[PDB]
Amino acid sequence: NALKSDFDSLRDQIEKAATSAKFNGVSIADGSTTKLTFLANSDGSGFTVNAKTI
Amino acid sequence: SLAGIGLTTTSTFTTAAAAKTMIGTIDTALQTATNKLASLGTSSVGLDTHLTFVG
Repeated sequence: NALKSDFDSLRDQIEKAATSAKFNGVSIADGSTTKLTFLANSDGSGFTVNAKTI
Repeated sequence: SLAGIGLTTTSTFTTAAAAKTMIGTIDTALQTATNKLASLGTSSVGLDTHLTFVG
């Protein structure tokens, strides 16, 4: 039971840590979106960063 | 004016994909505006030269 409680505590810690990794309301670690594209060129071309849900 | 360079007053973008085309629209507008202003400069130089000759 003690080991089970330790496991549960660590899992809840993981969830808390993962859900708070937001900057400006968007994140690449929660799984809310599939990718984020930033500006890469003066003509509108994009730099794509795929989302890595952790 | 806005209609002269193709900008069509009350022209905005409502999504993030409309601005992607507004970039090219404004590029074309700037190019054509610069062409027209170069022509106006040539006309002004011609007026000055002809005034000097007439005097």
